[PDB]
Amino acid sequence: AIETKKVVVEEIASKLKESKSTIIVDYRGLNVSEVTELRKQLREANVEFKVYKNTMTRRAVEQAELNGLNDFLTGPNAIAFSTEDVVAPAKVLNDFAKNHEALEIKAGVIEGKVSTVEEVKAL
Amino acid sequence: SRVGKKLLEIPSDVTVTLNDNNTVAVKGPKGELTRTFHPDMEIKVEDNVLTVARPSDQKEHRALHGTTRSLLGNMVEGVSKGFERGLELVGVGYRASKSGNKLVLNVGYSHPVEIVPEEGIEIEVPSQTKVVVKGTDKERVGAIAANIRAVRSPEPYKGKGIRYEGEVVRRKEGK
Amino acid sequence: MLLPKRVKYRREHRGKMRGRAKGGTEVHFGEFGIQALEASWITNRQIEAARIAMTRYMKRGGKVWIKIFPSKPYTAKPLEVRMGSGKGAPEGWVAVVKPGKVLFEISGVSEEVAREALRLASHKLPIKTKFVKREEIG
Amino acid sequence: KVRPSVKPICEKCKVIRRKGKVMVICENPKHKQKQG
RNA sequence: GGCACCUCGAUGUCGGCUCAUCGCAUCCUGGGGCUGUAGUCGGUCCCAAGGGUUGGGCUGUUCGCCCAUUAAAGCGGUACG
RNA sequence: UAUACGUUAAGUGGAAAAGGAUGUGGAGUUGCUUAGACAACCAGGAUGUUGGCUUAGAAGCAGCCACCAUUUAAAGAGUGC
RNA sequence: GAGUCUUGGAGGUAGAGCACUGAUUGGACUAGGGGCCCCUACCGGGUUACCGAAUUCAGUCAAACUCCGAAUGCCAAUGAC
Ligand SMILES: [Mg+2]
Ligand SMILES: [Mg+2]
Ligand SMILES: [Mg+2]
Ligand SMILES: [Mg+2]
Ligand SMILES: [Mg+2]
Ligand SMILES: [Mg+2]
Ligand SMILES: [Mg+2]
Ligand SMILES: [Mg+2]
Ligand SMILES: [Mg+2]
Ligand SMILES: [Mg+2]
Ligand SMILES: [Mg+2]
Ligand SMILES: [Mg+2]
Ligand SMILES: [Zn+2]
Repeated sequence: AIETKKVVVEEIASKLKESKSTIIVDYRGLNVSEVTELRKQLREANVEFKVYKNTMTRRAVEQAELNGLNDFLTGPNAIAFSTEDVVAPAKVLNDFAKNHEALEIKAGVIEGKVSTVEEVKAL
Repeated sequence: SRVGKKLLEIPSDVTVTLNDNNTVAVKGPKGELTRTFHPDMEIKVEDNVLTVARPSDQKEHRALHGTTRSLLGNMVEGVSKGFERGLELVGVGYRASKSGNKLVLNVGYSHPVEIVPEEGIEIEVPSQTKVVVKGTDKERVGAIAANIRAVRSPEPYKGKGIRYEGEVVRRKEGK
Repeated sequence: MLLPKRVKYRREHRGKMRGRAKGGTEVHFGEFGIQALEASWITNRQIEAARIAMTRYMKRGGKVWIKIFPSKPYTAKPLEVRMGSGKGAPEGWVAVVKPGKVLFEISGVSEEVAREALRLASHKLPIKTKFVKREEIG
Repeated sequence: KVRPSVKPICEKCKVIRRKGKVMVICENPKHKQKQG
């Protein structure tokens, strides 16, 4: 448990900037779909659209004790980091809908994350 | 982990009954079920809770302590709804039919083969190319389906005979 | 086929094989090798029979180091003969091995390859061996 | 395939014991074998 | 083949005949697993000793070759019974 | 049919070796791990991309570039069938 | 006469080692040339991947090899029991 200290102290600066974030389903992720969607994110902005999937709940509990006290109940749940570190997120909401409706990637248990104090219905 | 450490609920109509020498029985909406256990092992039940208290660790105690729990699980499941297993039948004309209570199968043999089940288990036939056994316990339907399958084992060169409801057989080539 | 060019005499007592190995009981010309846990008479064909396999399995990356050498000669009388009336005719050469002597050696290959090669060579010899690596302190 | 030395061939051969004997069972029945 | 412990005030050896009996490392019949087994025939391995296991030509012959059959024409011990 | 503590489950004891193996009793060395370990179940396992290459795609194992880096949550551009 | 304890001798076995006689493993140096070619035409040189006398580095053996070397056994001495 050495490098885990490193990553849990690194992600502070990562989570201390954004406003809006959204959650991705864990399973039913096609590497073909994964590369197409990550190249789509590539053609929009940088990799700031997180796909971090080494994300057991304890990094959440040791990272977001300051703000966003909701992920604890989504611990035993399909989790995949995806945040917004660029201009106001609406186009990412459109990509999310057109990726998550019925084709090759399921929404499932997705409910979004917090802007300042909110759970669902992002605009 | 271990399977002899999990928990087991008890539905409403399902009623277990403890007795001396650890010979638990069950009364349910589908029949009774009695099964004696090992005398040494301790069985203890609470409302919607099953417990198997194990004495000092040994080589055979860690085995019995899971065996009894698995058996109680199978028992409560069978008395709740029961088990079943179908039997696909490919043939090139191999067909089974019904006759009273027994079973008859016209496999490629030169005389009809008769199969009769014991009491407490029934053999239903939904169509002339499928057999489905139904019963309370699990070992009973298991043995009956095995004895029905062992009339005509599936030939590997081409699917021919009795086979389980969902299974893959290997295939060679003949010329 | 290994054998000495010249020798003093051509017949000789069979000797005895009690004790341990006087020397040669440490791998230093290489990295790995097989040790001897018992005492026997390694012949002249068993050595090359093991050597061909040991060098064929490997990819000639590392080179092998045979340490023993058939020196002592042994004889055998012709068949269907009574006892007595002289000593027999020389037949072949052998090599005396005592518990603890390092027989073969490999160096310049990896560890798993060396282990498997030495194991494949150990099945052609009449003794029970064990795999020993070079002393680390030197 | 009876032989006094049984050991898996492919990666998916298991090794079990029955009645005090050593058996190697697999899915490809060319590999099934029993010691002694 | 080796040795020379027993038998020199005596045991005489090979084939065939009459009669057999035992072992299994099974020739046939019985039950199985894998197969480079489509079927009919085969191969190799496992269990199995209950019964069965030929008539001639040549040679003193054991051995051996050949003819015609047979489900099969087993290998050995018993002072090479 | 003494006292005390252990070992063996084969009737080992109460006839053999090379070699084989999640039998069992010990003493160690040693990696990972309630930032969560192994199993099991729910996931996917190719993109300047099969790219320079070859009988036919060889598009994974005609068979030769260390047939490479990338998208990265991750891929040998194949572990085998 | 005998045993034992002190004291002194002769003698190269077990064991070890390479100081001599031989057998030998791998490196450095590999001399002087060896075959090929520049052409040894009449030089020298790249390899002789040297066949190899030297030496050296280390590493193994020996009933008819010793720079060494016991425990026993043997021969006496003056004292004691
Ligand atoms: Mg030395
Ligand atoms: Mg005599
Ligand atoms: Mg004598
Ligand atoms: Mg007598
Ligand atoms: Mg007489
Ligand atoms: Mg048999
Ligand atoms: Mg005539
Ligand atoms: Mg006779
Ligand atoms: Mg006899
Ligand atoms: Mg015994
Ligand atoms: Mg000596
Ligand atoms: Mg000497
Ligand atoms: Zn297999």
